[PDB]
Amino acid sequence: AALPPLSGSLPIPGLSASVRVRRDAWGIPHIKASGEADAYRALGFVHSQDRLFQMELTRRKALGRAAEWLGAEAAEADILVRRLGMEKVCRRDFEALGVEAKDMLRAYVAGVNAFLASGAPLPVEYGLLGAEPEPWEPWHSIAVMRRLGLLMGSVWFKLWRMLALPVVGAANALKLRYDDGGRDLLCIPPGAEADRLEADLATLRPAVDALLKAMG
Amino acid sequence: SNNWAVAPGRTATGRPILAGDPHRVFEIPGFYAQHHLACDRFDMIGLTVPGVPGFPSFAHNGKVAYCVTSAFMDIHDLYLEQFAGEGRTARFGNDFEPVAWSRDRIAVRGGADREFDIVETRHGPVIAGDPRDGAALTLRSVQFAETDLSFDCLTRMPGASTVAQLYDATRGWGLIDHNLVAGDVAGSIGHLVRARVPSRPRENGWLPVPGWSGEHEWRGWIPHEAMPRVIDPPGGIIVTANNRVVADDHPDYLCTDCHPPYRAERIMKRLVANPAFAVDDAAAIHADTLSPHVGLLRRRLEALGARDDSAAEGLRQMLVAWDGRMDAASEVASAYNAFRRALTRLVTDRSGLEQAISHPFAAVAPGVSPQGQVWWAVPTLLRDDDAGMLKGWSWDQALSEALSVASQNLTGRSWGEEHRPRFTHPLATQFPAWAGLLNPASRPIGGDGDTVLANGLVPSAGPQATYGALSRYVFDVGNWDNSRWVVFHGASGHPASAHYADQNAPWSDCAMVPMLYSWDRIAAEAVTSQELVPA
Ligand SMILES: N[C@@H](CCC(O)O)C(=O)O
Repeated sequence: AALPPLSGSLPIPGLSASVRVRRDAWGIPHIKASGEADAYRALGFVHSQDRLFQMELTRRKALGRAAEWLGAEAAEADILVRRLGMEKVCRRDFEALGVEAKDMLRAYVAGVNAFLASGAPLPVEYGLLGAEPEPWEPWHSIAVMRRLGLLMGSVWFKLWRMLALPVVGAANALKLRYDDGGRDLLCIPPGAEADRLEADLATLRPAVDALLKAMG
Repeated sequence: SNNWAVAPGRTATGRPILAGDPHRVFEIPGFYAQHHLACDRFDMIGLTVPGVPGFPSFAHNGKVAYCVTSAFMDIHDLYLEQFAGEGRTARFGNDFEPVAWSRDRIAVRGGADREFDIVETRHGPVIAGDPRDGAALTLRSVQFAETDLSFDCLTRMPGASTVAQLYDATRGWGLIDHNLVAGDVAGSIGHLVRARVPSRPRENGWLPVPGWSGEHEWRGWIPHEAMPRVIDPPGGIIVTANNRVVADDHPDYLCTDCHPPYRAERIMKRLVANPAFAVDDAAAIHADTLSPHVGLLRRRLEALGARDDSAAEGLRQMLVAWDGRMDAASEVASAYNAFRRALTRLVTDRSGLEQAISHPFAAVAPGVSPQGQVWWAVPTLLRDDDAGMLKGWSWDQALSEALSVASQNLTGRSWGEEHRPRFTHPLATQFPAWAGLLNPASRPIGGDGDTVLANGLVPSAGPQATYGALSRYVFDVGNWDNSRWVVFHGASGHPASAHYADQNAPWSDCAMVPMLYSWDRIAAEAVTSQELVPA
């Protein structure tokens, strides 16, 4: 009674022909459509049947609205994505896409919004939060994708070395990086090995000096 | 994340085999979902990101299979800016130019709205420090700086018929930097660095750099055709596992920081030893638990010699004798992990690095963990016997103190029970009476962040696994219904569904279930079927 119907037939405005969705013994959906627009409409509907709370919570985290559901623990992360300009760069990107990718995104969110209009019971998390789902625009998927990979990798190592400078000094701070086993195995060419370059304190000296002043 | 591709001359099938497993935090529901989507233009099966159309990174289309690991390309620079004008101007060359300032607000459940300033220079937005003080850090990232056309790739990749066509279809992908490993029914395998990386100096990789001097500006983009790639290498094996992609003497600066090469070396070792690699052999590689540090640990603890405190000496002896495997059934693996957490905490405290995050420039959500970063540098410092950060202690004194502290932290649990993840749904702390329903069930699992079975942890928090394979897969290229996959909880995001946590059983055993491609088999095996119809 608190799960959406996964059998029978459901309407999607905008579909050209029927789409058949079969779930296997693990619940995994196999979706068979005729045309490509119908395939992406079906995928938006099928993602929402199994993962609507995940979809909306990940879009709120991208758009700086997750503290509305999660409270103060999420406030600083919301302020950071507002400062990075998530909505501006995802609308920018959407406007510059080719017709085929705009039509993919439009069809996909038509599928999401048809699910929100389908009369399904809401997921348990909307009951707990006293929430109702908000509708989707095509550029929202670009914000969800951008959030999945938000700021991973190099920026944290740089920030960490900078924070270490006034504590342990330049020479020590510039050894703060993940180990290489003594010598990396490289990916390209396959099987090749090489010793990584260590920091050149002489070429970094103006950056180090400016940061120590700025930090002090 | 790990992946690998084995060419036809080295497989049992005489066709390519690709396999791997992406590693991310165990946020619930899982970031990646299994789907199969077919229409008149393509018929694709793989992993999707709920909220996004198509198959960005893990799929096959019946001709080309592809998968990714994060490449650790340097796609984010921090600039230290000089401000004047009460924060309203910023230096570029010898001119102070206007900065953009605006106001925004967020709502917070249970609290007051928060209003804040958004300040932007020619580099990017201010993310740390107060421009009114005269200095702050701005971020220039490929993820935000210039128009990104990665979504045009999602409509082009489904049509590819060969490894080379798939790499041409990925032109313009810049949202995330990936090692895109592919294989095709023509028998080719390949690795492309699928990323957009700006051309700028290697110094920018080490630290935030001066925004005013002109010496650290991006000078355009590294062209698509200049990015590292290999197709059909002569040894018949490609492996990527977040390890350094090319040597640092490569002419473009691409990377300062990346994972250690432990996982790539262990996968490469197992594959070089098996020139008749079978689809069934991928699971044993996924499950590998040998720690790269056992030799260093044994050598340093033997040289340290017997301890005065009896409980510390017991721990020393068990670690010197340990076989180095992070197996779920091993009690001594838990004692290794407690010892290494205690050593990392002592080094982070003695160095003063624990307090490095008290500075205002540290305030970039979610923040850096000093112990979490020092954890990965300790092996290098211990191997080199570099005691420069220990304020007068030798590594021997640190190791001895770590044996004492760790001896009081031994629960005696097998590593699988000690490391078992506590999957936490996002609302469980707000609705604690509901945590038993909302949190998917978990089973004991081994591994750590150094092993191919890369179930890592947060060292300042404890031993529980916090990240690891969100999915594992193997593609049998050209015998597609023998391909396999699994995810760490299940297809459903609904806590009450039979499919919320059912795949945790195979995933915890490093087993997979069939990735069914043939429609007649799918039809014959379907449990529910639904028609979505025109309205
Ligand atoms: N999750 C990764 C694969 C890389 C792994 O996380 O390092 C990716 O999809 O980026």
